[PDB]
Amino acid sequence: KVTKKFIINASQPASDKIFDVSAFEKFLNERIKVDGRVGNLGDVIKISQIGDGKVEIIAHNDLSGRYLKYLTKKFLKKMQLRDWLRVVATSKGVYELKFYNIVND
Amino acid sequence: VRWRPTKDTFILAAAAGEDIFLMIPTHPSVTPALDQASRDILNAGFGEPPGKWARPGTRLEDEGVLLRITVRSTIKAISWHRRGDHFATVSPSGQRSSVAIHTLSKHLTQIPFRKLNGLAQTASFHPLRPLFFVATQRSIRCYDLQKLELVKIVQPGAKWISSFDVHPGGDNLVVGSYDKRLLWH
Amino acid sequence: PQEVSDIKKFIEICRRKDASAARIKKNPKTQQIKFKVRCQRFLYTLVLKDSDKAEKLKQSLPPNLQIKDVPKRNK
Amino acid sequence: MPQQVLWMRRQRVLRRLLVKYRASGKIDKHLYHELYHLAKG
Amino acid sequence: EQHALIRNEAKMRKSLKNRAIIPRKAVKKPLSQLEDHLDQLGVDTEAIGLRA
RNA sequence: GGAGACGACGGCGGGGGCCCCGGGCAGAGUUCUCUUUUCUUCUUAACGGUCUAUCACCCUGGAAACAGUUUGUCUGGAGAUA
Repeated sequence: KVTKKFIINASQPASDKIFDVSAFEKFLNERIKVDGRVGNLGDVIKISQIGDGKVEIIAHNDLSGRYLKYLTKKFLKKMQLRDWLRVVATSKGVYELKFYNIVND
Repeated sequence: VRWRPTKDTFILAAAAGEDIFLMIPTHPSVTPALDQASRDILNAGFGEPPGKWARPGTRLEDEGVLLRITVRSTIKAISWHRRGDHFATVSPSGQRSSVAIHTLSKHLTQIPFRKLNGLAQTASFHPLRPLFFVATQRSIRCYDLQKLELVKIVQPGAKWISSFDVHPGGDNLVVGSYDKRLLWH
Repeated sequence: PQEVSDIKKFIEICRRKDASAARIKKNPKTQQIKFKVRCQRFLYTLVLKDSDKAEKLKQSLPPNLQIKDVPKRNK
Repeated sequence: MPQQVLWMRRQRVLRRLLVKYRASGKIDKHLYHELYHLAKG
Repeated sequence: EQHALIRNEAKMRKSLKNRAIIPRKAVKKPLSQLEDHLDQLGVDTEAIGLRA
C-alpha cells in the first residue's frame, strides 16, 4: 500500500518547444511494463501532466526511477535530442531535462 | 522477606531454603475486594527447567501461602521490580544459574546472564530506567535489561561485598563490606 | 582512543592540567552528539545522543578550553 | 558432486537425526548404537 | 534513407573493439552545432535566445 | 623450569578476505527495432575497551543389554556416557 512518486521536469526544453510533453506521455503509456509486458498499465502506475512542462508518475509497484531515466533516454534518441539534452537528478525523485554545456564559437 | 511494591496487591515473598514462597498475609487490611485482586494477579499465569512453579501443600494452602518456586540451589536475596511483575533471586553457589529473574504473570523463570565474573551476592533493580545491578564479591556489574548487555562495572575496594542499595534518583550507590568499609559510589 | 560513557567523568578529564583540545561533533543523520577532549596520551570521546544534555554540558566545561564545533569539510 | 562430498553430507544428517531421536526419547541407547552402525554401512 | 544515414553515423562513432570513451557531459560542444541541428528539427533558434 | 625453539604430508572444521548472484541510490553506454537493459561508486588501518573456544583441566558418579563417536580413525575402571 506504499506509493512512490517521480517527477520528470522538462520545463526549459518545453519552453524552447523542442520537447513535446504530450508525445512523451504517449510514449510512457506504451513503453512502461508492469508484469513483464507492455500495455499492462492498470491502477498500479498512473501518468499525468502538470502544466509547467512536467510529468508526474505515481507507482504502487516496485518501479525504479532508473527505469524512468532509461525511458526518457530512449525518447531523446528517437527525437534526435540525445546529443544535446541531458537527464540529471536534482531532488529525491525529480529528473530535469537541461542542455549540455555550450561554448560560444 | 520482601513485599510487592504495588499498594493494590499486599503480597509477600519469603525465601526459605531453595524454594521461594509467595503468600497473602491475613492482616487487618485485607479487604475481600483486595484479596480477590491479590488472588487474580498471583494466579494469572497458570495458563531440567529452571524455576519449577507449583502449588504448595494442603497445609500451606490453608495457612495462606499460595505459590512456590523451587530453584537448583539455596538463595540469599530477593529483589522486586517497581511494576510488580518481575522479581529476581540471587543464589550463591548456583554457578551459571545464580541470578534468575521470574515473571509472575507468565510463571516463567529465566537466567538472563549466564557468564558472571565472580560469586553473586545480591542483585537489585534500578529505580527509574530499565536496567539491572548484580553484585559479586568484589564488583557490582550493571546490565541493561533491554539488550541483555553489560554497560558498566563498579569496583569498590571491598574484599567481600556484604550489601548494596541504590538511590531513588538512580545515580548513586552505597556499598557495605565485611571489611568494615562503607563506600559511596 | 577511549570512550567515556558518563558525563561527570568527561568534565573531570577536561579539568585535568593536560587537557589541550576540545571539539564537539554533530552527526545529524545518526542523531547523535560527540564531545571529544585531548589530554596528551589519549583522545576521550563522549557519545550523548541528546540535544538537551549537550547544551548543559557545553555550558559546564571550563572556559579556559576554547570549545569549537567541528566544521564540515576539514581543511 | 563427488561421491566423497555426498557420503559426507549424508552421514552428518543421518547422525544428526539419530542424536535428535535419542535426545527426544523416541529411541533407546541400544537401538541408537545399532542404527548408528547400520548408517555407517 | 534516414534510417541508413543514422545507422552510418552510428558506425562512425563505433569501433571494432570496445574503447574507453569521453562522456558527453565532459566534452564541450560548439555554439554553431546546436543552432544547426535544431534548425533541421524545425525549431525557432532565435526564440530560445540560444545565445544564452 | 618455561618461552625463544622448530620435520613432511593428508582429508575435515571454524574465521576473515577475493570471486559469483540479487535489490536500491547516482553517473555513463547501446537504442532502425529489441533489451524494467550493460558498465562503474557504495571503503574503514594501527591502537584500546568489551564479548566470543575446540582441545585441555576440575567436581559428582560408577559403565556389558557395552557405550560415546568421526568423512576416516578411535576412546573408556590408569574412570567413559551424562
